Amino acid sequence: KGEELFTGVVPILVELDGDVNGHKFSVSGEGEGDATYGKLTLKFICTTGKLPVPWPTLVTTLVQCFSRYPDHMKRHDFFKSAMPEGYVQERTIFFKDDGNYKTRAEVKFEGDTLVNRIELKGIDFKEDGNILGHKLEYNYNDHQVYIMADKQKNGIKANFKIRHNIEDGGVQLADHYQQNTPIGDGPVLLPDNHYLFTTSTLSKDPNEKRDHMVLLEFVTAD
Repeated sequence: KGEELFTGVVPILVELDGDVNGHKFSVSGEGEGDATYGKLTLKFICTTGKLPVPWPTLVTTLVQCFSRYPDHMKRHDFFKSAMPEGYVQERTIFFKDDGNYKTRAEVKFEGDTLVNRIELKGIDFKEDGNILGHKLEYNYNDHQVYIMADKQKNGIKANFKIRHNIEDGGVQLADHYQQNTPIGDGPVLLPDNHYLFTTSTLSKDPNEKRDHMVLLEFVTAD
């Protein structure tokens, strides 16, 4: 299917153009994903200077087509079946007591690479908030995601919460709203509702002088 394109190790390119309170920036990313394991290995550079926001606020925004699916729900795999043409992923991310992110992204094959391209627009942030002020720990608290089919739009929708640890205590709620629609016209499998479970570990490349983020991840559905 499109699922056939994920049977081996696939390389991933991630490119991000972003603007948060008029602070423009660019993130690029590359690595591999192996869906038989729901494994991702990826490194991100801010290619414009310093990242104007904490890295763990871009993890969600920076590939659910790599989740491992059981054989009994191979077919409820919308993400893989929209390949190679891909899908649009849109989100509104609400940071409690602060501004909000708006993102549009196209995940699609380009040659043999899985490409995730992102427009990120962020407005209304406080300049000494936990975000612009860089007051967030470099670690992640993942959260499951409930995938709901959207028959009208032919894709999926989901709303989940992510909790970011605040330096010195506390938690910064990030309210996620997400809809995906396919880009092609090729009949696409619409899933039954189901969960994506993710585990993310952030680290650093001791040799990398630019502002970066090393990301290892597993995601699996059930």
